[PDB]
Amino acid sequence: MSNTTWGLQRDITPRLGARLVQEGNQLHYLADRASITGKFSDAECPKLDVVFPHFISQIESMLTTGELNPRHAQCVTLYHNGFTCEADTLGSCGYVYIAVYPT
Repeated sequence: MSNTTWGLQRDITPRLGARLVQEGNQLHYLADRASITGKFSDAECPKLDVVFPHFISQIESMLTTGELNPRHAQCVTLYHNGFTCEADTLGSCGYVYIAVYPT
């Protein structure tokens, strides 16, 4: 599976899904768990690549403050340059599930 059960249940399309690995307060990207559902326009692609790293930092920052808790499932909605990102640990104590799509 390139997607995740949680990611397959998202509704908005197109979307970029990924399950990141949490080391301390650092989120690691794993391509084997990254996927695109639907399709982004040629214009959105480079744009999405620029906003992705910003969502990651936002999320790492939320794990430090506690807003995001590895032990408790709780979804958050983030924004950045016309894009939205839903992120949730699902209380996995090690993973952070995300979905990025146009607002």
